[PDB]
Amino acid sequence: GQKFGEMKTDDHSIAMQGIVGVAQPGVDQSFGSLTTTKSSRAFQGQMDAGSFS
Amino acid sequence: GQKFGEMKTDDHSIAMQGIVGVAQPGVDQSFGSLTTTKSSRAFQGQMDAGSFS
Amino acid sequence: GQKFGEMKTDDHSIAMQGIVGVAQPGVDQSFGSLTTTKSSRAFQGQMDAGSFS
Amino acid sequence: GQKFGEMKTDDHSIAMQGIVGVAQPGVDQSFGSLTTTKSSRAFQGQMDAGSFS
Amino acid sequence: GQKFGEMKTDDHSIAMQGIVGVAQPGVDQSFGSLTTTKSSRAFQGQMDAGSFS
Repeated sequence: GQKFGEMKTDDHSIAMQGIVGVAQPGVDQSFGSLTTTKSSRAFQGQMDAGSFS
Repeated sequence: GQKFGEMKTDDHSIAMQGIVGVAQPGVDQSFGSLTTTKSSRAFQGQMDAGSFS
Repeated sequence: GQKFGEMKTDDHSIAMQGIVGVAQPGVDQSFGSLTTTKSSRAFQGQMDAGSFS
Repeated sequence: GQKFGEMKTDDHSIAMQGIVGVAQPGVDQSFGSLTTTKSSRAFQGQMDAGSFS
Repeated sequence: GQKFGEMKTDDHSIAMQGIVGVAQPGVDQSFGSLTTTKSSRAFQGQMDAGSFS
């Protein structure tokens, strides 16, 4: 499963939490805090190659 | 299952919580808080490759 | 699984936490803190060659 | 697995932590602190030749 | 595995910690501290010939 604490996005910031996959991952994710300001981009988790492109 | 605490979206912000999949995931999700301001975009959960494209 | 503490991105900074792979890794990741300022770019985790290109 | 303490990037600095490989490494990584200022570039971990080029 | 203490890069300095190889090394690395100033370049670890060129 995946757990999210607090994510903050300010001014056109893009943040992604979790896993994007063709298959369903069997792993656990723990997230504390993220702060994004002034149009910043953040990735938390995992990305699959097939999903990526 | 999936649990949502509090998500805040201000000024044309787009936030998605959960899993978008061709199949139904058997995982649990826990979400605390999200704050999005000034048209920011956030993803919480998982995305399937087939669903993605 | 993967654990994230706190990541800070200021002013168009791009930070990626986790593993991007064609396959699902069976490893654990621990992250404390990251601070990125003035459009800086950071990578935390692992990258797969197939995913990379 | 890989463990990250604290990495600081100031003013367009690029820092990479972890291993970029065609294959998934079976090694553990420990990281304390990194400070990069004035557009400096740092590598922590390992790089695979296939991934490199 | 590889362990990193503290590496400092000031003013466009480039520092690399770890091993860049076509194959995955089975050795342990210990790093204390590195300070690079005024655009200095440092290498810590090992480099493979195939990876090098």
